[PDB]
Amino acid sequence: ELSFGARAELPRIHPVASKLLRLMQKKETNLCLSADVSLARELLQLADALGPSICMLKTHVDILNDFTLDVMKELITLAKCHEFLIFEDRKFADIGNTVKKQYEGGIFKIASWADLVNAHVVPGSGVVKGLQEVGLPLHRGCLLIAEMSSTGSLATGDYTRAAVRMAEEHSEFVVGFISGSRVSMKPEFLHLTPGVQLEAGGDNLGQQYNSPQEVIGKRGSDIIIVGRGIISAADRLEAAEMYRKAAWEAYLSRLG
Amino acid sequence: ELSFGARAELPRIHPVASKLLRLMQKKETNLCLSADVSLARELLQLADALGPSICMLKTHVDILNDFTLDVMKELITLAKCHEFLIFEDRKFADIGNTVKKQYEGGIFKIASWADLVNAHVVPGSGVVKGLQEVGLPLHRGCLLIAEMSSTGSLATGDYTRAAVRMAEEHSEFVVGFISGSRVSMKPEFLHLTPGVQLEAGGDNLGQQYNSPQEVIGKRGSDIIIVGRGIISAADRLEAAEMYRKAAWEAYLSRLG
Ligand SMILES: O=C(O)c1cc(=O)[nH]c(=O)n1[C@@H]1O[C@H](COP(=O)(O)O)[C@@H](O)[C@H]1O
Ligand SMILES: O=c1ccn([C@@H]2O[C@H](COP(=O)(O)O)[C@@H](O)[C@H]2O)c(=O)[nH]1
Repeated sequence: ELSFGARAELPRIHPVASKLLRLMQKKETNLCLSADVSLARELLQLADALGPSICMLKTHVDILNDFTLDVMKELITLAKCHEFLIFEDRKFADIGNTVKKQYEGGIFKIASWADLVNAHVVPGSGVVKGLQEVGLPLHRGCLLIAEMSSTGSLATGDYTRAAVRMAEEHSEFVVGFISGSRVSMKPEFLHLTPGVQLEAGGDNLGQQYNSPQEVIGKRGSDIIIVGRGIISAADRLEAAEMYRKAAWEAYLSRLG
Repeated sequence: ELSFGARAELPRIHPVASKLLRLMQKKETNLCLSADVSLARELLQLADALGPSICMLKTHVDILNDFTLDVMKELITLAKCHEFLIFEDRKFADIGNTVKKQYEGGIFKIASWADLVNAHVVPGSGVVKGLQEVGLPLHRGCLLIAEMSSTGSLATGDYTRAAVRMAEEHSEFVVGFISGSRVSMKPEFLHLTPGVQLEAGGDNLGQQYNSPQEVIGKRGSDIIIVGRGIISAADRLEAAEMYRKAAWEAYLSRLG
């Protein structure tokens, strides 16, 4: 097993993955903030205050009540300042011809500001081919959703294996996975795991939580994605630091 | 086998399904226009000219370069005038807590103007439970994606069966399917089929086409969804009439 810093230098590493792995090592963070807020001002205040603690800020641009492209310019300024990637959790899941337009165009122009997006594999590899025709020229990366945190997820067994094959066949654009665990044996790929809180529990709409120690240390994932465990806390900076220290120590203890 | 008009009266029919089935019977159309355009003016000019020929207009609001809620108000005026439903093909595919926000909020406020939306079943039934919390109070309906038209689709076998079970267990909100065929034996559910053109072929990003006679007549679906077969034609009105007459006669000949 290699450190994040050594994985950043692997021969087959994608440039976006390399940039991420280098800043994870530099800052001692494998925490992705899930910035699940509706106000631009709260998004930007969280990005500024928590920027030093995170490797990545995950957005749902389509729940922002006051989205503008100027908000995303301000988020990029903070991402450059504090050194984190922007990941739009859009979960592209349509035919290739449609997702290319959803990624490049419309109001959001996601490809113009998102370092990373993700896609479901259920439509077949056309979803990746469509995205990559916008994303490759714009030097972007993509994550494939191999496993899901929610109750009743059908992303198991042969489905998860299909996601890994699709990733490993589109390595010029696909840099890793949304997963609950290590699903690829190839160290070039990133594993990002949502459904994370320090305490046992869930929500009322099928979310299930596991701890950073479980998902990073026992299940072998790289990055924790944390929304409400941070966002709903009074002191979101201290909460981010608790999640960062948990995920980072779990990573170190697997390295030996 | 019952006519659309008789299905509109079934005891367990959803009000949105009933409204749709009644206008399908009245207008002799089981054509859904896939209005895959980037300009509001072209969307509205197609909705006005083709409105009499269609039971439904399917949108991808996120590819409209000049989206505003006022555009949606003008589309509703045309939907009411010509009698068709509005279906936003958003393919919700996240945890329940997230999709509720994506459906009600952000800049699109999809639930405010869309009669119908759709969802992938891969996250488990929480996706439906989250949507239905917004959609039930707003008197909306949902379609579940049981089969996909694209090459390499994983929506087959047990996945398709899981989509049908999820629909039949959430019948207060789920009114039917995106599918390539009849997948439910319950006549209360609508089957809408994309990947339709009069000529054999596909696109360069995994889209596969079948004819209206094949999907309505042989595969037993209710509604054809047609994008480029109409939108790329010079005369979109005559193209819509060709598709309407094809789908309607295929339906009649299955009835006897
Ligand atoms: O792609 C995602 O990040 C995602 C995948 C998944 O399997 N589960 C999941 O919860 N998510 C997202 O990650 C976040 C989880 O948020 P919390 O439950 O608040 O920590 C939400 O924004 C979800 O939309
Ligand atoms: O299985 C599916 C589901 C949706 N769709 C959508 O239907 C439309 C098909 O358009 P087309 O006729 O131009 O190929 C397009 O908007 C797709 O996003 C499919 O093509 N297949």
